[PDB]
Amino acid sequence: RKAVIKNADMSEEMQQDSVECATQALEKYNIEKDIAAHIKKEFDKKYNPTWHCIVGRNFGSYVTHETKHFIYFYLGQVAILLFKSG
Amino acid sequence: RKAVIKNADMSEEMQQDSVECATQALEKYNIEKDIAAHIKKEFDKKYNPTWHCIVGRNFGSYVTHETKHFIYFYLGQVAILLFKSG
Amino acid sequence: RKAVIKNADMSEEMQQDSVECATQALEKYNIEKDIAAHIKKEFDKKYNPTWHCIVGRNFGSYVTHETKHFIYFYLGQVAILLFKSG
Amino acid sequence: RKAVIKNADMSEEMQQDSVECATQALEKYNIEKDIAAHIKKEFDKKYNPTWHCIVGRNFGSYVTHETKHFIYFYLGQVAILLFKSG
Amino acid sequence: ETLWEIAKAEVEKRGINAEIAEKFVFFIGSKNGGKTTIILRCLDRDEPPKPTLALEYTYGRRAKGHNTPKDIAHFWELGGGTSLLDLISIPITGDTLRTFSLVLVLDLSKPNDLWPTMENLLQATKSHVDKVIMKLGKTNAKAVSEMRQKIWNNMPKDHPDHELIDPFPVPLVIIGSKYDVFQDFESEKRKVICKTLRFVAHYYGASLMFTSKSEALLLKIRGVINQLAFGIDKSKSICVDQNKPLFITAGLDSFGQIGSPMELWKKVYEKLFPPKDPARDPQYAENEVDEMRIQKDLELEQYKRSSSKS
Amino acid sequence: FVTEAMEVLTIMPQSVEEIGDANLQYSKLQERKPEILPLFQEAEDKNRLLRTVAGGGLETISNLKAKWDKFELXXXXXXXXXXXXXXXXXXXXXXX
Amino acid sequence: AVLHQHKEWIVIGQVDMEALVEKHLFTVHDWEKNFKALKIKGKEVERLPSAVKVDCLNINCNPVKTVIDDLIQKXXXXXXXXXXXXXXXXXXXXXX
Amino acid sequence: KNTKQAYVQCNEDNVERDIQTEEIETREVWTQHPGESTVVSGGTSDAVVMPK
Repeated sequence: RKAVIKNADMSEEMQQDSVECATQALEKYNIEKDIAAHIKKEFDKKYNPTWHCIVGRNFGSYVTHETKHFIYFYLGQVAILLFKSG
Repeated sequence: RKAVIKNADMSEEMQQDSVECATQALEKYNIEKDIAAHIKKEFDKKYNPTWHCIVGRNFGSYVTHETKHFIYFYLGQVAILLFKSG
Repeated sequence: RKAVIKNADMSEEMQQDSVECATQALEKYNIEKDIAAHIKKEFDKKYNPTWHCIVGRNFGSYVTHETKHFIYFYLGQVAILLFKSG
Repeated sequence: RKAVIKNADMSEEMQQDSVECATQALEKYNIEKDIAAHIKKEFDKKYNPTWHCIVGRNFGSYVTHETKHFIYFYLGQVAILLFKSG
Repeated sequence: ETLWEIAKAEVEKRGINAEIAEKFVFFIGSKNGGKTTIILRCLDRDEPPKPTLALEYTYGRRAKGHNTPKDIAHFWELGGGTSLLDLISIPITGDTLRTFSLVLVLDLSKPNDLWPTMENLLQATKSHVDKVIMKLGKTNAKAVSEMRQKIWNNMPKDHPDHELIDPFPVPLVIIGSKYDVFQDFESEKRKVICKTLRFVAHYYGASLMFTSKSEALLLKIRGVINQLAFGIDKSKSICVDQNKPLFITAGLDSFGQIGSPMELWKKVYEKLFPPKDPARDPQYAENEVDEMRIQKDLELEQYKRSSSKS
Repeated sequence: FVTEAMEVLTIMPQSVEEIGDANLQYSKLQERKPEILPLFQEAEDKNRLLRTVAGGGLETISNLKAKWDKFELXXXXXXXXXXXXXXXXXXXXXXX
Repeated sequence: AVLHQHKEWIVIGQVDMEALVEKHLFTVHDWEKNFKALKIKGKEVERLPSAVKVDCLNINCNPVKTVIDDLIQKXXXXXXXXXXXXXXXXXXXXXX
Repeated sequence: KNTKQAYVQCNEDNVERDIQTEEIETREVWTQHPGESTVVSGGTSDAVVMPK
């Protein structure tokens, strides 16, 4: 579950929170639906809605995000996309 | 390939366009990010922004969507999540 | 020789085809690894990858399979396990 | 339960872990299905799913694995096939 | 005494219309016309299509949502001018005509070879269903009167019921097949073909639909005639103007609009296209053919002597 | 439980003198749900077996789970909203 | 045809009968007619073949024989139950 | 605004199966070419004499 951030448009504090939050989610939950749900909810609470989270091993996406609220990173072999929109 | 709809909160017309658009995207593109991009762009044009699309073989998501703008379906073994938010 | 299906979570068409394919494999090959290889390869071609096949007289297994793609049957005294996963 | 590894595409640390895990499995469980099940579950927990295990004295297989996650070895007269796929 | 009369009265009274008595449908078409693919997809199967047909049987199952009543639908199909009455006459009996309907599928591949094909098949089936209404000696013909009076007053919803241009006492829906080739015909031919399809729709009072992916009416209308299996009529507008898609709601297809009888038929018919050794004698063998001859005769003669009433 | 709770919760965040009793039902629902909510996990724990033996014929269970997800998240959201609104309205209207 | 005969020979709905027997049955003459016919139906169901063989298909009808036998047995029991009720009740009413 | 929360899981189900083959029944048996009337045996009525 080593963390490597590939791309972000996000403050350093939110970037760190994303990694730590996703790391906790990945330790606790086995199924991506639950990992994503954990991560999303923590951001809605702390950084206001509306957050979206996608977690997985094989996907591509094309999304629209709010400036300064985007990160894409891996934990081991699993990619996490975390951003605000709406 | 064969379209199988698992979830939808969406009008019948938009559901059919989701499949048709993904079908063309999957035929035209090999890379997931480009397949997703094709699908998203087509919806923004016909049904107004802001749409988001994720296409892949292995992922989970937890997202917030606009009412009547959510579908999840497969084309063969490839899953497509298509929704509006913003 | 006589095919006896003990377990299956599989359509009737794939069930009969699995037996037919294993029957030909057993007629053509003596070595289990080669019998399995014949059965596996034929299924990947007809029903898309990814199949796995185990052939033998003495074993236990614990596997995870896709829904509607699992069969376990005998040809005489030889057991054949065939399923999709991946 | 002397171990002899015939083929592996696996790190050395996981190779040793597999042998020790299977060795304990045979000490603890009498029936191949339960031996296989124990071994499979231990890898899903430590090395992520989806693992599959075959345990027995008489079988052949033809399978597809993810790179760096395959081992085939004996413990005495009992063969154990352990790989990740899906 | 009265205990059995009541027990009998209720099991007899109820049980016609868990699920109500199911209907079944026969598919008129041509050989390798793509009909099998449509049927297998409508039944939600993944099976490869078979080109040939020899009175094939298949079925499907639907649920309702409050439970699974096991709504079973039976299907029969036959393609091409092969053993038409020998096979069509078998699954169709007057006693079950009420629950029997027809569907016609048109292979757009060869409209020229198709018109004499579908005509002969339609004549064979129409003649049969027309007779069985009383061929059985059905003295209690009230059902026969109901069937003809209902069918022949469902299409002329608004148009004056001047005449029954072609008495057709069974429901029909018409669909094409493999329309992907239709766009490749000459524009003049596509128009005359479209008129021909619409013409037949009028005579039989059968709605018409296109074949595509977004065109969900194809599955639905089949369900409609198949005992509402996939919904209700859902009447849409006719597409006589666009002529790009094909669609007709039976009842709105007046000749004056779709053609714009014999004269209209003559026009499209003539314009589109008017030109519409097992013996093994030179061979010799002694033991092979003698023994086969003997065995052939002995078995066949025994089967004839069985005097089956079939 | 979650369905009926949502219906009454939907009228609690308002500041209206006709329902100046509904705060009591609000507290009750908060105190009750810790006992009712585990039914969902218990259903899943048993589901592990039903899935296998019933051949996947669990359409009713799946549909209900999906409905619960909505009601719980929706219900939970309403509860947060009602509490917040009641707390906000109480501060807002006492002052007024 | 035979599938219907199995449903027609012996009614399988078998609606409740307690009201009918308690209201218009159990006089000396009328009851002997009803009960002899019941015993006869018992003799009949004992002859329902356990299977029917045709040129292609074999249908097992042993489960049918069992149920239709129980159904006849049930009517006699119901009649016995009803008789033991009417006799008890009428003396009490008239005592009142 | 009227929005809804939802989620999807590609791996909608993961069905596990256990498989076990049967055992083979074997016995130990003696044989010998040179010997007594009873060749080999697995590891008092005497009504046998009466007929003669």
